[PDB]
Amino acid sequence: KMTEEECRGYYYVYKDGDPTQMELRPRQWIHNDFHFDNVLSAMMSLFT
Amino acid sequence: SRTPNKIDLYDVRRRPWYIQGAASPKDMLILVDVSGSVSGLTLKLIRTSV
Amino acid sequence: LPLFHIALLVLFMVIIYAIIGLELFKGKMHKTCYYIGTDIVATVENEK
Amino acid sequence: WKPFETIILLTIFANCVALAVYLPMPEDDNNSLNLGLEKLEYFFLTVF
Amino acid sequence: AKDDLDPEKNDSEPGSQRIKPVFIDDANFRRQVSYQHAAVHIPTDIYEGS
Amino acid sequence: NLQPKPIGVGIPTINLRKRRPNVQNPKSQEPVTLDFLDAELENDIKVEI
Amino acid sequence: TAKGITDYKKGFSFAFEQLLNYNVSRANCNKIIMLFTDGGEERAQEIFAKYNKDKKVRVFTFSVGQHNYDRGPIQWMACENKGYYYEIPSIGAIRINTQE
Ligand SMILES: COC(=O)C1=C(C)NC(C)=C([N+](=O)[O-])[C@H]1c1ccccc1C(F)(F)F
Repeated sequence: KMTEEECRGYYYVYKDGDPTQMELRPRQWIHNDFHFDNVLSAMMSLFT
Repeated sequence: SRTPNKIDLYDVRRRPWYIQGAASPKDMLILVDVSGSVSGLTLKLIRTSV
Repeated sequence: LPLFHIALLVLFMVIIYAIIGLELFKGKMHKTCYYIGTDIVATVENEK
Repeated sequence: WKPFETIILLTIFANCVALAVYLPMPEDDNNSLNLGLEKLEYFFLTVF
Repeated sequence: AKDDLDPEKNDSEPGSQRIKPVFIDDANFRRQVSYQHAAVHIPTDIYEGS
Repeated sequence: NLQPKPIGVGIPTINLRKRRPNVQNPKSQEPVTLDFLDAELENDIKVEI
Repeated sequence: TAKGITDYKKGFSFAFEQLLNYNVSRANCNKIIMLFTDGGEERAQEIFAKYNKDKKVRVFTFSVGQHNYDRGPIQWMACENKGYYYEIPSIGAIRINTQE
């Protein structure tokens, strides 16, 4: 899912890479903890 | 979906009744690429698609 | 040529600690938690 | 005198570009440029 | 279909509004059924409200 | 002779050492295609019929 | 088990021959061939000219997994034959592209 509008509902994860063993989880539009979104966050990313 | 712990993975398109009236019968023929580059995560995926 | 007495000190220090570890921790990390009846190692999603 | 050193300096630069364009492929598989670059190996091997 | 019918839930997703139906029990169906409307099955990985 | 249980193929082999205790694999979707020469004892005078 | 050089010319010769048996019992309706592969450097233009000059057969090409191999030739094959193209990177992507 490439945009926030599609990133709704539920998808399947597959444990141990096995397509017989999967669980249901909600999908969520997530932001990286270190980003370059304003200048001040960008200095925090670059300090890391 | 989540009120028990078994979860349905039922799709209408997948259903046989849906399929016979979707389209006409067919002689298919699956080719599988088995060259060396495929070995890895990709080879694993093909066996599950076919 | 200046940094050889250091490199022989580093070497014998890795030999000292390797042997001590061998005596102290030899064969100790061979039990993990599994799923009952199975050969499947149990972890939390971000746990190694 | 002069240009013999500058023709093998560009001959070796071409052997170093030839190494860097090779694409390593799994399980004894190839593409066409890896075939032509192993026939280009016989040129650098006869100049040197 | 496949949603909790408990009245006190009230999820109320945007775009949609559910129905609590009344569900008589039946023969020729060996399950409780409502003759006033049709149910809707959405598959699970498909979001409804799209 | 036709029955509700699905028509089965092969000898069933499931590995207990690799099935998680709570993930719920697919159950079944196959059609129940029993044949007339498999619902009854086969003859040659029934393959004609 | 995966091993060896990729050859789309012997792969589509073997496919067409299979498609032309006419001795066996057959559906004889939609004739289609679908190939699962990751990347192709050769479009195999020659095999399609004769085996299916009038496009009786339909070709569907599937590119699978996360990889860097070129997908232009495969897409071209699909376009040429009145088939379709489908990527599959993931296990959750298998279920809606192998029914589509
Ligand atoms: C202001 O610079 C900074 O944000 C620093 C960055 C982003 N990285 C780190 C690790 C620093 N630090 O606190 O050591 C300073 C830095 C770094 C290189 C040289 C000098 C300094 C200095 F800050 F100590 F001058």
